[PDB]
This record gives sequence, C-alpha cells and structure tokens, in this order.
Amino acid sequence: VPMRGPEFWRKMDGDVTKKERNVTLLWKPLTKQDSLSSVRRYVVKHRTAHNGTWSEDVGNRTQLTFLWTEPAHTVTVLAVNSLGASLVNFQLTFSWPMSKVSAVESLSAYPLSSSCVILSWTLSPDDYSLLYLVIEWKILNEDDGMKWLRIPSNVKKFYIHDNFIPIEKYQFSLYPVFMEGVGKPKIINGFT
Amino acid sequence: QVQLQESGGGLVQPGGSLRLSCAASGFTLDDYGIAWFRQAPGKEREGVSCISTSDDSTYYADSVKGRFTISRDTAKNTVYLQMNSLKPEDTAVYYCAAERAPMCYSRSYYLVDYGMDYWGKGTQVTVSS
Ligand SMILES: *[C@@H]1O[C@H](CO)[C@@H](O)[C@H](O)[C@H]1NC(C)=O
Ligand SMILES: *[C@@H]1O[C@H](CO)[C@@H](O)[C@H](O)[C@H]1NC(C)=O
Repeated sequence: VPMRGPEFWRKMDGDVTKKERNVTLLWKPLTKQDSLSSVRRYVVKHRTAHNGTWSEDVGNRTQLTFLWTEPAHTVTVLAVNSLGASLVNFQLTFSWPMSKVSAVESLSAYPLSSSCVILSWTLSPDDYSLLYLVIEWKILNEDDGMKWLRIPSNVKKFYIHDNFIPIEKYQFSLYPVFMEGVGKPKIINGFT
Repeated sequence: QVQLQESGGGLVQPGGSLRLSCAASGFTLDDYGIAWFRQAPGKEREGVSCISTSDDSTYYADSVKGRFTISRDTAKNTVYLQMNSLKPEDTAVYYCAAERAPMCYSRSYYLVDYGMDYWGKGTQVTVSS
C-alpha cells in the first residue's frame, strides 16, 4: 500500500477578473523509493460545501484539470495500487478570500552557482495555520515555463536546483499554503 | 494620507475612445499595485484591468480585451486606461483601486473588489449615441 500520496501544486487559466477558473493540478510520478511498491493509478478527491465529495480516476497521469466555481474547493491526490489507496495525503484548498492572506514577510534569492539558488525568508506571526510553502519560478515576463517545489514550513531557507537560462531574469513566487487555503505569495525577481 | 484620483471620464459616441488617468499619493507603485474597476448601473464593482507589481504582465476582463490597455508611469505614480471602440455596455463609473503587492501577478490571482485596500472616488464614462 502506498504510505503517502504525492505532493502536488497547480496552475490556473481563465479571465483573472472572474471567480471561475480552470485549475490544473500538477504532480510528479511517485519514485520507486517514494512508494516501496508500484503506484498504478492516481485519484483526485474533491470536496465542496454544497456539492459534497467526488473522486476522479486519472490513471497513470500526473495532472488533472477541473473547473473551480465554488466559494471553497478542497482537493486531495491519492496514490493507488492493488492493496489500496494511500491513507495519508496532501491537500490544497482553493479560496479566493484566502488568496488575499499573506504570511511571507521578507524574501531573498541568492544565485550561489548557475544551477543553484538559495531562497531565504521570514514569516509573519500567523493566525491562519500554515501547512507548508510552495516555491514557483519562471522566466520574467513569460506566460508558462513555471516550475515548482514544495518547501516544509519548518525551514527558513531552501535550495532550488535547476538548469536555469542564465541570460533570463527569473521570477520567484513563494506561496504560503494554509489549512484554510492557498494564500498570497511574496514575489522577487532575480538573475540566476 | 493615501489618495487615488481618477480623471478623463466623459460622454462619448459608440466607437469612440477615452483615456482615464489615476494619480496616486501617500504610497508608491513599489508597495501597492493600482488596477481599474467599473460599476455599471445596478451592478457591483467589477474588475476591468490590472498590471503586475512584479513585471509588465497585464490582464483584462473578457469583454474589454484588445479594446482597453492599462499602462503606468512609475515616475508620476500614475496609471492609465486607454479605452477604444467604446460600446454602450461600457457605460459605468470607472474606479482605480490599490492592493498591497504582490497583485495581478499571474492567472492564479483574482482582481476582485474585496481585495482592494484603497479606492478612488470614480469617474463617469457614458457611451451613448
Ligand atoms: C475552461 O476550459 C474550457 C476548455 O476546456 C473552456 O471552454 C472554458 O471557457 C474555461 N473556463 C474558464 C473559466 O476559463
Ligand atoms: C456545484 O453546485 C453549484 C450549485 O450550488 C453548481 O453551480 C456547480 O456547477 C456544481 N459543481 C459541480 C462540479 O457539479
């Protein structure tokens, strides 16, 4: 049985002046070491206050797009094999009011080498409960090309390993992930 | 004292153009992003256009894309909204509003009235024959 579901993030599409959004959940395939026995399928379980809970089988895929329209929408990604689904999983809640709640006070990024950037930050004395953080990075003034990594909330620094395009300035968006939902990021631009 | 002030509104015939200005004071474009909203008769204040606080990325309401263009002059602490090929349904009071950075940063952001920290008094735009 898989011990833990995969860590996951998202990207959105749609008119930014409307609440409805096509949300694409994103994860990496669970490695041999990560699950012990082979993961055969992934399941996306949804929950909203007025539609209840429903699950979508996505097979061997590593993304799932759904239309988000409700005041709050929680998603959980489960890893499945013949013995069952992962009991403990990561969760993300989409809530537009939560997207206006900050937690990152200061943010720095140092290009230690052409393929390694150290991110450092401080957090504000919270009220909402921080689950963890997610760093997004992409080329400044570009549409896609986004990469992400989950960061434990117990650290104040994180090393990002990437085959960065050195001539392009990169934009680093550190997102706080609260129990109540994904929060307001802190963003800095910098060369690598 | 934080202040946002719109100007440039007026009466235009359908097909015409107007350019709105929003002068800000008491804060800079470094700490807040300034975006445009509009409130048509009997409706709520809806997002029209924004520009990122991190880069020059811009986003628009579906009904105004291509016709409208937001721009800024950071040295003057002023934002603009160029409004072309105006339609009667564009009639509304237009507001500029500030939101603590970062804002308008990607498609994971929502330009919504409740997220704004400061508002201008608004400028009437009337598109009529
Ligand atoms: C979501 O994507 C579908 C295409 O799969 C599109 O028709 C729809 O308009 C999109 N919704 C939003 C809110 O962007
Ligand atoms: C959930 O219910 C709301 C009405 O309360 C409806 O607008 C929406 O389309 C439903 N979502 C799904 C995924 O069925």
